[PDB]
Amino acid sequence: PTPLLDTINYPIHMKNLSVKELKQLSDELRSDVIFNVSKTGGHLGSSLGVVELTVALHYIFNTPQDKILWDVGHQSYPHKILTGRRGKMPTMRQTNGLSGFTKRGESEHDCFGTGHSSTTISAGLGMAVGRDLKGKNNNVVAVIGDGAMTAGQAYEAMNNAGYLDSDMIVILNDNKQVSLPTATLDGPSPPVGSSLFEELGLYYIGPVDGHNIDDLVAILKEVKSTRTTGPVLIHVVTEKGRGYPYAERADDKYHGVVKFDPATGRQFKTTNKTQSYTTYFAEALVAEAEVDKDVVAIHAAMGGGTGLNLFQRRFPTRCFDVGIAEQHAVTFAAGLACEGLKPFCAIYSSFMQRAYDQVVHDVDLQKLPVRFAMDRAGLVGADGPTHCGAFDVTFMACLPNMIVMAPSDEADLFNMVATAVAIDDRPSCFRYPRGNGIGVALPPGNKGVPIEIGKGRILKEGERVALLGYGSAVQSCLGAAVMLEERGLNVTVADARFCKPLDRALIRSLAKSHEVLITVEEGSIGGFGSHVVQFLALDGLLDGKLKWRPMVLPDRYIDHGAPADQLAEAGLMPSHIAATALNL
Amino acid sequence: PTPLLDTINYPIHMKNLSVKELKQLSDELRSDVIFNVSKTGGHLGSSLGVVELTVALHYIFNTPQDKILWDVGHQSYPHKILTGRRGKMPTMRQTNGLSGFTKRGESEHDCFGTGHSSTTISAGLGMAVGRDLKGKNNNVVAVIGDGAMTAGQAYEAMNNAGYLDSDMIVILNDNKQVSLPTATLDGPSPPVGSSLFEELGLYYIGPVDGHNIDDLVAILKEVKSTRTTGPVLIHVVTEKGRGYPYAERADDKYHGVVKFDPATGRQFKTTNKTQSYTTYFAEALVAEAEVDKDVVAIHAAMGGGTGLNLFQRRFPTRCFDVGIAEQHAVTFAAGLACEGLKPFCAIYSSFMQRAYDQVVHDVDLQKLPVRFAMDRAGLVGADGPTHCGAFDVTFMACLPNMIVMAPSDEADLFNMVATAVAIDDRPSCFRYPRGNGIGVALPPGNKGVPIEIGKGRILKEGERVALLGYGSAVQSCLGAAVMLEERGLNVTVADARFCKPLDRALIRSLAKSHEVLITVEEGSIGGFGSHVVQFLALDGLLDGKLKWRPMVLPDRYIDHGAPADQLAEAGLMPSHIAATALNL
Amino acid sequence: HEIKMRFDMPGLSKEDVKISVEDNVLVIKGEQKKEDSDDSWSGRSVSSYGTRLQLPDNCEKDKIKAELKNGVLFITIPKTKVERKVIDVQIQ
Repeated sequence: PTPLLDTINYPIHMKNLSVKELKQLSDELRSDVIFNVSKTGGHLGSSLGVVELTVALHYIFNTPQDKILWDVGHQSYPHKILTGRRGKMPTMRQTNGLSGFTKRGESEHDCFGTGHSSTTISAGLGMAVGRDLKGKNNNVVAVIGDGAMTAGQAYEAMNNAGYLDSDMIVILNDNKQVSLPTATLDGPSPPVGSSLFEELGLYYIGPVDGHNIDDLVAILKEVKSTRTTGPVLIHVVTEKGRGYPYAERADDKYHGVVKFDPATGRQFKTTNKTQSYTTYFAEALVAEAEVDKDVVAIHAAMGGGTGLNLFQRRFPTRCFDVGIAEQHAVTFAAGLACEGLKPFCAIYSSFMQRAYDQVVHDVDLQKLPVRFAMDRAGLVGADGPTHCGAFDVTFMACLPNMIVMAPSDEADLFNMVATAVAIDDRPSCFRYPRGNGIGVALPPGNKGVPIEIGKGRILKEGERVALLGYGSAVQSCLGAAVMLEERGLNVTVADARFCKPLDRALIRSLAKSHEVLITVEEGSIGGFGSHVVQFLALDGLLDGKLKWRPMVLPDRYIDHGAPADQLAEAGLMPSHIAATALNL
Repeated sequence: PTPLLDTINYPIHMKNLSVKELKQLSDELRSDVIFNVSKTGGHLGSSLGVVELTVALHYIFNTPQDKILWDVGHQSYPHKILTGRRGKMPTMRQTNGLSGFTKRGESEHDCFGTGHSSTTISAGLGMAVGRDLKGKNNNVVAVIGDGAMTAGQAYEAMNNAGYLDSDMIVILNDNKQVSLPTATLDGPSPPVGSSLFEELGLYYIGPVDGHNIDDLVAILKEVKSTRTTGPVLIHVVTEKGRGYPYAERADDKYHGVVKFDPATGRQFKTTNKTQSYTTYFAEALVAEAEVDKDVVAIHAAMGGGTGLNLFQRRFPTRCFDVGIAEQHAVTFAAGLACEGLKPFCAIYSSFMQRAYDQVVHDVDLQKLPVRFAMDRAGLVGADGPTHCGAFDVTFMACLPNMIVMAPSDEADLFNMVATAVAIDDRPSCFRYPRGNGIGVALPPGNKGVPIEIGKGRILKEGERVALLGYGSAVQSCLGAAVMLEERGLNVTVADARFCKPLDRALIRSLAKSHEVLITVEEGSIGGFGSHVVQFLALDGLLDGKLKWRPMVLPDRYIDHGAPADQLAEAGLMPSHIAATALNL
Repeated sequence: HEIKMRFDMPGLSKEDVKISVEDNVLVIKGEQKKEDSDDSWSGRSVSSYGTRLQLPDNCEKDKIKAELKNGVLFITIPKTKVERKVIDVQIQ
């Protein structure tokens, strides 16, 4: 039922269209986005409410005349549609296909590749003053939602913009305060329920209704050609999930909606055999929150993506909502960790770097007791490297006073939470991937057994060759033997779950026993492989002369797509790990 | 002339004092602080204006009854005085002595060790809700200046506080908008010149005059016992430098005042033989800013501490003031770097982690052309590890698309700026220490010769043993030979200024030529030593079997004090480097 | 301290904007709906919000400056100090 849209492949097509037909076009957009997302993994409800805006700021402002800036990129579906990427939606989020977010290095109109909240308005101000410095006379628009209004970059950049009076545009979203979040938020805590940022120096129009394209077109053409002087901010009323009567009351319930029935919203319940680690975490943390008084979890609006809703309404006063500000959290952790409490942070492995300051200074210099749950370890799969948190083992494990631990399955997951909630002399951190394993039940079913701080875990027997690693990697190390175990078990696998303090005893035993060793990790090369050889070096005076090759994330950003091929791309399908020893 | 102060060693002494004598006491405090700072290195003008407040919030609120929170800690001088640390001022900033900032791990009243701007109000809110969760009924006060009002943590934490209605106190400073900065700001750009924080939800009293202790005592006792409900923010009018008629018009000119004449303000001009690197940088950048159109430098209010005042008024439209928000800058860099410009960032090696998000995502995923000037590399000397930026080689050099360079002297400093301003296909970063060298003049005097990207630099001849390193370290490597060069020059020194892309050719040549190798760096162990062996490992198939021991910052936080002993403490005086090879 | 607020809002909608400046309470209903007449433009931009400015000092009446009701709302009204200073709310 989409007449007008089969005609447009860039805004020049629609430049002369009228508002009456503009509305029908926006409706066709709703329908097309729904039919496209019903293939896979589309952050639906935002873009559903955003179709209107996409239309407006592709009609009024020309691109790449006007450098438009969107938010994180989840609601970039209509934009991509109207920017020569309608015919590629059956390949978005797939391998070799489109990223789920705006990606500068794709098309001439892909203005600035987003992928992290609030990280845009600053670059938009930058382009604004830069074009005013090259003498050019363009318009630069930054679109964000309230979800990006909470973080720091937004506040600081927008204040500085209102200061510089650089001619630029800002666009806020979601008047009803339902957020515009990170990629993998499965669900935030549902609420039951303006800016006057002129003190910050901007101009603040809206929130106007982002549900009548007539309104917006009568704005950006009417006032905001380059005649506009200085920066302007555009809040917009947007019913997230607008256009799909299921998500219209079930937005978060269809926000990160998997391939769903376009007629009933039906989704796949096939994952009910083994649960995700994020569920395997909030399921389990309550088994320490019930038996303890001051166990508190800290999250930056990654509840669903961390499962911690199993924790919040159970203990309505030991789970805290800080918005998406990883910095304010990690100290609000330490700020509680000085009260003798044991507040413990659940924050995505990539999203930690948002706060890497406080982890370095406000905690490890204070030695305060904060345990970190670095969710979404390394390869996130179908959301692009703008979530590939393959640095956690690098930026954390370099710090003194911090303990780095990563599971192997649901058992080790909570076999360690029984430790990192036990210890409160110092901080620690959890590096658990996103996926599945083989999980014995709660410490009821014997999984909450704390283990010695700094103690490794041999998981297999093998003497001609060694093997190490942690995070999702040891499962792949288990999987690494599949083409290896049938060779007399040359391989032993040692999930040395402690990255620092390392099981310096284990590695040492591993060292002299074998003639070769191969670590592996889901992080860039500043982490386990680095620390292990750093320890291998000094301990080396007992012949640190065994071949050692850290198969880490190669120096490149692995794109979106199928996690299995991401392993194949990143050289981390077991065969890659397998081949490494095979050369020896 | 200090009658009352020889009597007080904790606020319990002054609990019954009267306001008339309170003022005289504050005056005695001004005088004592001046006589103490005239020994060394005191961040004077703030604390000079802060004496009043220190008095008030040590009189009203009891400690450790009430967890008071100061700003970065520069104006902690009066606080320390009134907290059993008046008699230690002749040892503050020295080795084994006091830190120039509040340090939680020192005294029972040292509430939360600050050292980075805006990193406090969050921890203050944390303590507030925590004490309300332990049932305790205390008061938690956070004191900050406008200098901490700009950054992100402040905005986000204070919004979240106004949300949680947790009973807490916030204190803003410096009504006249003269800032409260980072430690080593030698001078900001001097300016010629109501704060609605109700949208942030808190309560905002002030700015009242922080120059009559009568005013403040009639406030915190009058309304802000625990009867106060929710969070409150206290702006205060404070003439920075109050009490010293020189700094009263020369605050920044006596802010980071070296041991000065308490009668005339005279300071030591003895440093006019060799200039600092920060001067050696802005002196030199203009030699590329004159011959180029879009060379722009970016700084977060570290002008004096980066010398970039040699750059600002020269090019009043190619140097930008962003406040102290390292995040908003590093993209405002990239946001300009997409306009084909070449905007280049000068930000302290420690203060980068404040923004490590954007360097990871908003730049290296965009491959935008931003060059970083990581000032204050590693050992900052007399300001404590709350500035020890010994992670820059770790968190940066792990990224793809980023080039890491560090000088050896003023020559290599600008021999590379001629490169990192030349290249704009990608980002890069400068790791220069704080100190001195041996500097030939500007590219006029032949120092602006660009060098091949990824090319090392052998600085000495030596074949039985190798040696590497960069930053301040290669000078120490030069200095390392002083007890080594007289041994037949076993040592060669190779300032392989490129950390990534490494001079993979040099290291390889170095490898087979020698039988031993020793890198060294001013960073924690996630950097050069890691990357070099990571490259040593894969290249190792040509016998990566040479002994290699990265003498990096040991896993500990090196305190304030004399830089030479910091080298001795951190195991980085040449003898330590010397001893390493001596074992072989 | 003293109370101040300006509304840049070029083309401040003529739907509902209000000003009331008492002691430490203040209601500053700054609003840009654009629900029918954007500024004079065609738009069904259904919107809902108003502005609140309480004050952490009972706003006395020494100096008042106001420029408002068409495109801006801007008010400045004073006080300084003590007796239960709260803004945006007086929580129990």
